Amino acid sequence: EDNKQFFGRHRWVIYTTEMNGKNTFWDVDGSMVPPEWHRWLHCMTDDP
Amino acid sequence: VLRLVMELSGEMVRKCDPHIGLLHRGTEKLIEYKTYLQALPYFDRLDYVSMMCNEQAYSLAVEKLLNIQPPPRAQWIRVLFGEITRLLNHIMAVTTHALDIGAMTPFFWMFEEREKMFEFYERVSGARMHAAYVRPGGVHQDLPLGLMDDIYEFSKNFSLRIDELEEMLTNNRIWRNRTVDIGVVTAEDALNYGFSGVMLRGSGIQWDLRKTQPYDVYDQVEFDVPIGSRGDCYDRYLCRVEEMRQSIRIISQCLNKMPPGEIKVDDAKVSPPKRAEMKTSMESLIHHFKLYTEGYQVPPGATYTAIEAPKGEFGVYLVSDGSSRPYRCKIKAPGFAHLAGLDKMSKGHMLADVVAIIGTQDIVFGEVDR
Amino acid sequence: TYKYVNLREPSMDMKSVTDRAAQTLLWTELIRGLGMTLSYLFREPATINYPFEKGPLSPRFRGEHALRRYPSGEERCIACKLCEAVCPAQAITIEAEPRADGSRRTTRYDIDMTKCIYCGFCQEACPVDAIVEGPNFEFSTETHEELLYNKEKLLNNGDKWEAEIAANIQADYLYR
Amino acid sequence: TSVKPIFSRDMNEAKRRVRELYRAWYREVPNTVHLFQLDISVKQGRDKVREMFKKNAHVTDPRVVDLLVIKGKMELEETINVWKQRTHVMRFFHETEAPRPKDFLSKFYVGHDP
Amino acid sequence: LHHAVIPHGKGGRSSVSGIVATVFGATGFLGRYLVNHLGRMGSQVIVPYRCEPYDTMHLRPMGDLGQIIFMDWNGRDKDSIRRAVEHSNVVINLVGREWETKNFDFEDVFVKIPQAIAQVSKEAGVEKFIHISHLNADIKSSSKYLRNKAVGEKEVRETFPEATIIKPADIFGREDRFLNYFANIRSLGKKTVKQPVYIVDVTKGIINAIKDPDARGKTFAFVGPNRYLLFDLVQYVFAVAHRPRDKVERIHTTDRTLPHLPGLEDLGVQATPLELKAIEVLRRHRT
Amino acid sequence: ASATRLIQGLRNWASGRDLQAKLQLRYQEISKRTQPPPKLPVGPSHRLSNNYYCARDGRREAMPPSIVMSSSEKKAVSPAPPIKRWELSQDEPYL
Amino acid sequence: GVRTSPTGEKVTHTGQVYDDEDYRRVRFVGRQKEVNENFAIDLIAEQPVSQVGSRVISCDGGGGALGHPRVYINLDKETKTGTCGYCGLQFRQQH
Amino acid sequence: TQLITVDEKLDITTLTGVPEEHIKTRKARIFVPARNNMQSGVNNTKKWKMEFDTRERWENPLMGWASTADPLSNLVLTFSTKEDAIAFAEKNGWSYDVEERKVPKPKSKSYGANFSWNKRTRVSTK
Amino acid sequence: TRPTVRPRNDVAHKQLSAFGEYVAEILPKYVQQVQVSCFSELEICIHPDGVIPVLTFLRDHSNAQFKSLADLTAVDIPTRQNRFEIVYNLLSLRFNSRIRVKTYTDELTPVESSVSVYKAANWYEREIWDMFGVFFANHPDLRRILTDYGFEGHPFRKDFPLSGYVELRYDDEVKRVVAEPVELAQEFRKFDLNSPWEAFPAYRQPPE
Amino acid sequence: KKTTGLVGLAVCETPHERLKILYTKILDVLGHIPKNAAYRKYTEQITNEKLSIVKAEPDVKKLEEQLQGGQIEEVILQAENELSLARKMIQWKPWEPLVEEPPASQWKWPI
Ligand SMILES: NC(=O)C1=CN([C@@H]2O[C@H](COP(=O)(O)OP(=O)(O)OC[C@H]3O[C@@H](n4cnc5c(N)ncnc54)[C@H](OP(=O)(O)O)[C@@H]3O)[C@@H](O)[C@H]2O)C=CC1
Ligand code: SF4
Ligand code: SF4
Ligand SMILES: [Zn+2]
Repeated sequence: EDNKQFFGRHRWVIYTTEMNGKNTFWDVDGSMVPPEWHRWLHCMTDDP
Repeated sequence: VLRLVMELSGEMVRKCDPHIGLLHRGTEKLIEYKTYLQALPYFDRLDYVSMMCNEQAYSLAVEKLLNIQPPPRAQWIRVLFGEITRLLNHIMAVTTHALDIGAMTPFFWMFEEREKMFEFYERVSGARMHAAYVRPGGVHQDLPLGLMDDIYEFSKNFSLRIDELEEMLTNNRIWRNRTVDIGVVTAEDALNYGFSGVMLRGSGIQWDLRKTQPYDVYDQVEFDVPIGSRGDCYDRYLCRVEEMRQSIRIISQCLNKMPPGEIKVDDAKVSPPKRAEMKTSMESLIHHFKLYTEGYQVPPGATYTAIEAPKGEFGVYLVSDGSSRPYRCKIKAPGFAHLAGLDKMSKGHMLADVVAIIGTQDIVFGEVDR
Repeated sequence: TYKYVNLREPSMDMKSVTDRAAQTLLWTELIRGLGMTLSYLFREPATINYPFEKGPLSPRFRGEHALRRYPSGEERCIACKLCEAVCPAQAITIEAEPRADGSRRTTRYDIDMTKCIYCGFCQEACPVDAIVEGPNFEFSTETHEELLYNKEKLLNNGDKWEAEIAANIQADYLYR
Repeated sequence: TSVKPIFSRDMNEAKRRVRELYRAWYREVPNTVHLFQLDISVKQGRDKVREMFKKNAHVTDPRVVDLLVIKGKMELEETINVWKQRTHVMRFFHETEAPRPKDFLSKFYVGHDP
Repeated sequence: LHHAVIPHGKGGRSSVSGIVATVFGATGFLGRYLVNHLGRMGSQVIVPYRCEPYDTMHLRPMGDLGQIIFMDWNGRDKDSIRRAVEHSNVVINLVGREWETKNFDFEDVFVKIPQAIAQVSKEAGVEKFIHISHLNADIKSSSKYLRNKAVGEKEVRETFPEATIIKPADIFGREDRFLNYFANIRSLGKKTVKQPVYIVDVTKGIINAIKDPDARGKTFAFVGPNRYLLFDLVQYVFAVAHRPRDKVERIHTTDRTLPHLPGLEDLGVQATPLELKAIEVLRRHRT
Repeated sequence: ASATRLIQGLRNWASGRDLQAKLQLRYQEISKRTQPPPKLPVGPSHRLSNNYYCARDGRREAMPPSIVMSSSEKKAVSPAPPIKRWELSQDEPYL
Repeated sequence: GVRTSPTGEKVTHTGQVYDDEDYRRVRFVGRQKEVNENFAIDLIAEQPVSQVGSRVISCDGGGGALGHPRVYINLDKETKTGTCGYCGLQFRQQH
Repeated sequence: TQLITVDEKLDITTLTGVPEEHIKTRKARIFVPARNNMQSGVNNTKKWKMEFDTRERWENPLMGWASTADPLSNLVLTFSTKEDAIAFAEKNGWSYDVEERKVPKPKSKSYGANFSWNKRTRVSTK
Repeated sequence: TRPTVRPRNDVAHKQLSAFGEYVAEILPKYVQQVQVSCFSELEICIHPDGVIPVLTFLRDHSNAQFKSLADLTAVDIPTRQNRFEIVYNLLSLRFNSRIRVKTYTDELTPVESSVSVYKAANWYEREIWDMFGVFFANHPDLRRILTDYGFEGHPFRKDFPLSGYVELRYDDEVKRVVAEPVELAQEFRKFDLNSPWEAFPAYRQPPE
Repeated sequence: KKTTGLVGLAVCETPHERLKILYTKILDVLGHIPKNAAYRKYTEQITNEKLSIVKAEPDVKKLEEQLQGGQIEEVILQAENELSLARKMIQWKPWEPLVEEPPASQWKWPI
């Protein structure tokens, strides 16, 4: 989470590999985030 | 997408028949086989670029038949979103005119602006575009706290961005030389062929439904509708631009004089009661239940009303047997009325000018089809 | 009250007509348009890096069609058919049976996601707020069979998360 | 009980207009099979044209015969232009069976249609 | 039989018909038209495929909403094919390539494939197994293709004895091999008697034989009405097209009649001759 | 923002409108979310002892339409009086 | 907390499973028949039946305006438990 | 302009466009809709509803639904009188059955005779 | 009454009443009804012969301009010997008033083609010819708008059901899109929602 | 004036005598019409009231603000149009009584 950039570049995820065992170093997907971080990430709030 | 069959002497014309009806969807029959509150999104999305003035017209049709005045805070919020929809539809008309004529980038600048307006629709109703949100009998589920500052900041920034659009185009020499010579509209033909809206504002005679017949609190905001001079496409373009500017001024006065009145009517047989009294009453659950099963009964009669959508006289004609279903609705479409005179607009020009004529009247064909 | 455009005349002073002729011969305001476009060239672009920076939303987005259930309890629905009555697409299809507990329940509860126009009438019509327009909008379905949800797909969609939906409803139970 | 007729007074002008329309449809078919690039010989098309004329051969109200003249003339205009594509002209035919017969026995093995 | 297996009401497009058909092959020509007529009938068709799903994607939406089903198989494992034909009413064997691959000859496709799938289908217990062959595929010489089809006929008649052996003549349609091969040539001139038959009559014969009862055991052969010289047919092809080793031996073998076993007259359908449908299909000549 | 002064001056020189002032990239006045919860006021009902639904029953006040016709008269009036002609607004007219 | 069919797959909370002479089992081939494996019948029995020390009591369901509306249920059955139709949970009385 | 006009029947089944099977096979029923007995209200009376006979509605085996090949199954036409009902049904072509209207017969109920003396009418509870 | 109810303006009611009485008394040849609603928008109910004289009189005459023409819809009503209703809508540019010219018509006898006096009714007449069957006499071009070409049946009638009689699908046998008789995927439950108990006492029609 | 606000309307130069000969033709063609109607009465009334407005006006703007119909030449246009309907109302016999009634079960709305 950064504040020095504009509204839309506050919060960004970086995915790790093998979170399901599927070799996700490449081909990152949507819905690879758990839902409380889906509330936080879409800027519906200010609390992590 | 339209079909056009033009019979032409070369790089010229003789006749031009717009074959349309391709986007036909059975809307009138489908509204006949439903209730009022169920069939509201039909009137939300038959016209699709304008998205809240169509709802405002159908809500005023049902309210004008049902004899219920909404509370005044709902009226001022409805005025604010009507001006947002007017601003959005005129700026899309300008930018799709520009993109079909060439002129790549101001399309994208003003669609960044329209992305912010879809963000405002998201924060208010929740959906991206098709906010149902306007029940007949007042506006439902008022705006959350922390919005008017955003609207005010947008108003300042969009005033600067529309001035920078007027910097970009508008005294550009070759866009002017593209569209000055083409598409005159005789005032006799402007009244016979049934033109409406921006065509009437541009082609001479002074005519605004908003200033003449106040369908809501518009008589208490101070603005001036622009008039055309020579009945002409550059002149009609400048008319659209100053209608956008006066929409900004109406947003300013509306944010100045907002009352803290109420969301919906206090008529629990017409609008559903709110959730807390619904959980703890008896008549609130009874009214909720029968209002969402049957729909509220509507007295018999045939009403007509019409407001100024940004394309023109959006007319809705309700025919109601005494029941909970509309017996027959019908829609008078400004796009249909504008497209009716394509011969008398393109009697003496060529096909690029025909594309300019299709541009200078904001066709969408969701509405031109009824 | 009106304010109409284009009523002047081109001037007869030699300075004004030679300024207009200089605009004609010298491509001037074309170059001023180039200057405006370069002034928007040197801005920073407002693109969001999509799979890492997702877009902004609302507390009341209308998404996923997930059911809910009671705190440490059973299913929240009743099969009272109010959502099926209000559904304008008529995508809701309910068949009810009561179970051995005595309380009334269901058997079949199908949403045609093909037909669903995503209004909010079934969100606002449920007297116990069982069916809720979910948070996220990521469906992206290969086959045509998978866009026909059963009660078990809705309950697994509402048990993969409720704390999100509980957070949204606890945020905005006061407006609706 | 006064009714304004459309075109005709008695059945004479009705018969005259409908045989004129049949003459136009007779001289209109090979242009269509040459233009739309159909897949059917001239004989079969003319036989289904005369079949569709013989289907409604028992209506005697002259208003109704005039209104069917108007229907056929509208379709003749929109087929003599290149508006109605290959799909509609093939849609006049019925090659996509539907072989549903009119026995009693085969209507009994596929039931609920007496 | 359980419910939702009996027919219901009218025909096709979610009007549930009776049969549940598992079709082998069904990527190419005749399987595609047969799946189209079963989708017109409104049944459930289990099509398995080994190839890329793009091809079954282009032949996908012919069935209704989720009626036909796609699955996977191979020419090596009995267990995957048994998994494919676990629950089915009928099964049709339409498989075969007209050239040897690197991994499969005409050996073991016509030889190994119908024995294995007929074995596991008899172990599953299905009805009306319909197996294709060609007309006049005897034991005799000049074609590994024809002698392996003779071996396959002997196999399907030997094991699972109540199998419907079917055979058409040289069949033509929109994506034919031999008629479009005569169109896409260059040349030589010889004599051969031959009959073609248009493809919709053959597949309507197959669907009538698969839904009409008690026709099992009796092998069928589809007979065109014309039955004339190959050289006149090739001159007809060049005339309508406006332009004046294994496959060429398989078309210069012969086509003779086997009139003892019946055709379409015990089935009740029009057999369409070459003229109408050939003028229909012979587009794409000069201008 | 997040730029040096040289390219800032080039932006404000290519378009002399002071682009640094308002730029449509908001950083500060994004509305601070997780707002306090509202308490919605209720308007001209829940007023006890006077809210009579017999009074404000505008639905039942729907009169049937009054009919005038069938199957030295000083008259010939217009439907509404003619509309008074407008004027140029004082706020920047033309020319 | 699920059963398992004699065919070898999972049944639902409703006894809807197939016979051996069907084909929707063969359209279940290759892709998993989903079932919510946390039922609703057995979650009632894990709840403590509250023993409220009054006569006729109330029920809302964990939160005002978040749940089901007020139902006031009676506890006069001297050996049977009063059951909320909404909640599905029982009560007793102890004077 | 007051022309030749004949005064006869109508044959609009050629112009309504619906094919022959749905014209001549299905039979209309003109009925007054009876009172839904769990309520007691005859506002739902006073109209003549025309409906058609129902036909097959099988089970769509993918969702457990009720599909049908019946476009005419879901009509109802509300009429004001039986005379124009029969006139319309004979105008538009299809065969039909007409029933008649049944009303509540006026009784003579009285509380004072419900509290009688030497008759067997006696409420025995109130 | 004073909140939550839209008031009515009896000034405009008296004005439209006097104007409609004026028009009815000066055109006796074709006038049957001049009815005024509660919300004061005039309705004039007319025999289907004087369409062209009433429109030429209502375009001009300088006591009522009404240059503006809007919609025309002929809403289909059974249990009438003459079924359909042509609803012209007329708007004055000078006066700010709306009059609904309802002339009645039957299934077959034409009304007299208002395109000759109002140029905005061209596609209106063509469209209502396609959707209903109301013929227009001595009109230049009558084609099908808002339907398919090979389609027919005039679908905004009440005899035409909600689902059409056709259903398109592509097939590879004949390599094109063909029409079959309709096969629904769900029943389209037409619910019973007509509740009893007479919500409007002021509209009780006198029974038989 | 010079080039008024409308678009398809070329301005005039002598409005007064043109309008006066127009209204004399209005009164004459009304003079063809039978006296027993009421149309003659009401059109004679309104047109002689407007003529009496014009006889007291040698100006332009005071004529445009005593008489409505802005600005000027739409009055001449609708005068020509009213002359056109006068010519048409020699025909069409509108003073004559009603043509045959509707069947009286029709205009009763709520069905
Ligand atoms: N003249 C004619 O055309 C006649 C043809 N026939 C028969 O009709 C059938 C269809 O004809 P045609 O046009 O050639 O269509 P195909 O040759 O495409 O049909 C054969 C099927 O088998 C599949 N297949 C190919 N190689 C193998 C393999 N090694 N193992 C398993 N499956 C394989 C094919 O592709 P995929 O793997 O993608 O499924 C296809 O689905 C053939 O069996 C042919 O013998 C009979 C009489 C006359
Ligand atoms: S409205 Fe709510 S409780 Fe009623 S059937 Fe729908 S989801 Fe269930
Ligand atoms: S959002 Fe609308 S269409 Fe979707 S299920 Fe709910 S009520 Fe039906
Ligand atoms: Zn409870």
